[PDB]
Amino acid sequence: SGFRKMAFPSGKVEGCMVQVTCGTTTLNGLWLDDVVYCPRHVICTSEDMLNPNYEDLLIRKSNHNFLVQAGNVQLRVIGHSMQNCVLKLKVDTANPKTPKYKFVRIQPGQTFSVLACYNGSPSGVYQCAMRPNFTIKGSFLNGSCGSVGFNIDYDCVSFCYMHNMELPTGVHAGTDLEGNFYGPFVDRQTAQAAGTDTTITVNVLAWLYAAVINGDRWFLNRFTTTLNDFNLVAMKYNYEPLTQDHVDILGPLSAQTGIAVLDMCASLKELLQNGMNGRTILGSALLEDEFTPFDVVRQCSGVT
Amino acid sequence: SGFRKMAFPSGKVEGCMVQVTCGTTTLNGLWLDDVVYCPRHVICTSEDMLNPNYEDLLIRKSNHNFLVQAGNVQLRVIGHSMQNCVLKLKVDTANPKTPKYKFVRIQPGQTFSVLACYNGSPSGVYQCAMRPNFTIKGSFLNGSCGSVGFNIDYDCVSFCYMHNMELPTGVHAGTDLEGNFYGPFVDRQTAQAAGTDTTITVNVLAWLYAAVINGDRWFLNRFTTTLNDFNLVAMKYNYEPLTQDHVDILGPLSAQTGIAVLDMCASLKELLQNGMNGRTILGSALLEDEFTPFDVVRQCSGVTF
Repeated sequence: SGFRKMAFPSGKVEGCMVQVTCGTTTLNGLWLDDVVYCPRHVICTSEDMLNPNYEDLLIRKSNHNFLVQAGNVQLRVIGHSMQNCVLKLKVDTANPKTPKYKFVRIQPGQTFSVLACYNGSPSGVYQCAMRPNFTIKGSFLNGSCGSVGFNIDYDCVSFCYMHNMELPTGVHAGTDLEGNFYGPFVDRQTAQAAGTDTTITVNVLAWLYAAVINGDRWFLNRFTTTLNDFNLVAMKYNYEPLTQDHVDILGPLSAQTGIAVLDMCASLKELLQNGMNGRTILGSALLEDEFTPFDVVRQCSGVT
Repeated sequence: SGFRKMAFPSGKVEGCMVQVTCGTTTLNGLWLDDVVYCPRHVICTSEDMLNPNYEDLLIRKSNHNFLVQAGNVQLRVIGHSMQNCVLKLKVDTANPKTPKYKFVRIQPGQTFSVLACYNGSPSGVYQCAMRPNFTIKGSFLNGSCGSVGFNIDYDCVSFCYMHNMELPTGVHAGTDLEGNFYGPFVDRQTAQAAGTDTTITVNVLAWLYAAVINGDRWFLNRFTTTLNDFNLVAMKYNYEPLTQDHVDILGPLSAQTGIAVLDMCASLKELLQNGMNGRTILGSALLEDEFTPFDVVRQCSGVTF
């Protein structure tokens, strides 16, 4: 028993991380088959970043201007193409450590593991949620750009995130592996509004189920509610509205614990209206929204 | 910027995890050079665990009673020895994925990464603190026994923990890789007192420094305090007493932020006396004690490997 914010084992991703250098600028790349993926702002100086014309900047560059190092091995770049906000560097060698992999665009509310890297070398691994406003609250210092987010389904790595920038607010924005930003962000150093963020309601309910399973039951009340009644309270506290799709996803946790989803909603409603009175749930003094229903099921059934 | 509870990259450890089976019982083993390490209670049935004589139980077993599988490959066991609460199974093949490694006994308050495994297959990775009472608050289901805790210093994996048992209270106890339990625990299914836990004061101060560095500064006061004055408040709130050794370890974070350790102590004192008034520090509504001063420095300076 017990419940922890758990990342996927990072081994399969560690073997794909490389260093990409273009003039002064060094960041991280993802080496899969004979292609290296990295943020296109590798081609920018600190001045360029204020208002870059990426097409014009990339034209000034040739294959030999891209230094790609896999640990101590230097890769030979035989091609370069821009796809949205990512650069695809064709190299002469297939990565022998290429795992079975997919590129996926994740939905807001979904979670993934980040392997934070500097100069193509792994620093650490942690589990993130994509916020409803398409930002992440990561740990990303200078040089962390090109660090990737992923899920693992047995043998298959689903790459969903490549770190691109820190907004002035200190929150993080990135792209899928086709180089399309999550949210309304562009790769230039301007002030950019992230939307109003909201709490991921289905994740909070999943974590309350995790709590009951591990024997934290104090918050279970004598009340029930309707989807409509609950959603009026959700709106007031900046929680995502709960849909029948969400109720359906919580079904297995409902079945295990014998607490109907709407009964757990009534518990959450009372927590929102009355706060927690300085009590804790699974060692947290606030409501946690970075566990999906699938995350709770994985951990509470020991999937490998 | 930003601050997260970060585990070490688990790649070097993943390649060392194997499945060990002895009759009915299956758990995880650590394959380094030509030796597999696992908890000795692999040789026990659920009945044996109530009051096991490990010497007598191990004598009933030979090399061929130990099934060791590395993914899909089966290893040949040519030797078995009991060292404290761990079994060392000598195998005919050196692990070609053996990293540079050390066995270290960690101190209470120190942190490490756990690779939670089932049937010799990695499930997930997370950062733990060894509690002052030598327990850990992990996530460990049936079959997680033999899962290991580690730190990485560039190329070298320091194995410090092997998961052994869940206490009736749902907290976790384990051994070093020489099989010596952390704390007063034994490998039998009895009621065992963990004894009073305390908050790791030096870790809370380190995390307050992490907070200042990342721009959370609301808790900073101009009140100050003495080691003696602070430790009277520490005792009242079940915090470890702060020593000069602890002040010295926080020195670099003090130097970076320009906040003297005793000033940060006065901020912590008011947080303890007055609570946080429903505010958050680095997205937490309570005081976090599972980051060491070295953890904060590593993350706030981007150390790799």
